Amino acid sequence: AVPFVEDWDLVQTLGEGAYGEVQLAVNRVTEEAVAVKIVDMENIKKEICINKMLNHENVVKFYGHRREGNIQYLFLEYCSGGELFDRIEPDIGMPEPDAQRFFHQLMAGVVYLHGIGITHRDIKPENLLLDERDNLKISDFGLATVFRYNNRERLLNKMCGTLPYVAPELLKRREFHAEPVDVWSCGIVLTAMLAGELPWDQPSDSCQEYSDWKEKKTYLNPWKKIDSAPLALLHKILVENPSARITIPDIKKDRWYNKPL
Ligand SMILES: Cc1cc2n[nH]c(=O)n2c2ccc(-c3cccc(O)c3)cc12
Repeated sequence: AVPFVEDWDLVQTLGEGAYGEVQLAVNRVTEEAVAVKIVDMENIKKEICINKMLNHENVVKFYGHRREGNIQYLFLEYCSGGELFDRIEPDIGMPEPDAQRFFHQLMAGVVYLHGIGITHRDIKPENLLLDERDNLKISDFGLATVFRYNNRERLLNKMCGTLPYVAPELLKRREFHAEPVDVWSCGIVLTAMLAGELPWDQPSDSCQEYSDWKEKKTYLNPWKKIDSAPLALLHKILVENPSARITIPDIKKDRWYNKPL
């Protein structure tokens, strides 16, 4: 918007994606900050619709949108704590208590989304932002979709996620349940938080690092950097068969999950 840019300074780019970028906008008079996602016409049509459904403390707030020619402008909560990735020291991760707290907040967000029949489909640290009190905020619903209509689930079939975070059934099954896919990527996020590295390029047979995990070689990186209490949870999350994979209600029963640190 031309009138918007007259009163709001587009200060800097917060991030760049495939079909555009997110910018920090600051009102010159009030100094209010908002994030402006600019998309040259990710599924932007469904993104807006899904964003309109969301209302939760661990999801990036959606203020509104408008079209200006062929460009779509989405107005989002500015998360001034930045990205989760920037709390992860490469090859080291972060303190276990910090990882635990973020993971609880991630579960809170995912439980909310799943409760209203929405799957994010691209959970990774780049899409987990932080507010000014370091509260985790799930971000970017460009790949999200509805997997439950009222109380009626449907299987999904789309392989749109970032490969290191994708569940193995996406490489093996034509159709699959939404919830265990998101649970899997949450486990990859937890691994990154605790070890500062991703375990594999992809969870395929042909990927050696995935084979090593399947064969319980937890004396190798990244696993050897992870305490056995949180590793025990990862053992239940990063289960190949999505039908045998831990569900979020059972994650809430895990010893490490509930361990005071
Ligand atoms: C840093 C940041 C703050 C923010 N506040 N509100 C928002 O939508 N964002 C963001 C939205 C997106 C991204 C982004 C984008 C691409 C890659 C990547 O790694 C990060 C960062 C932010």
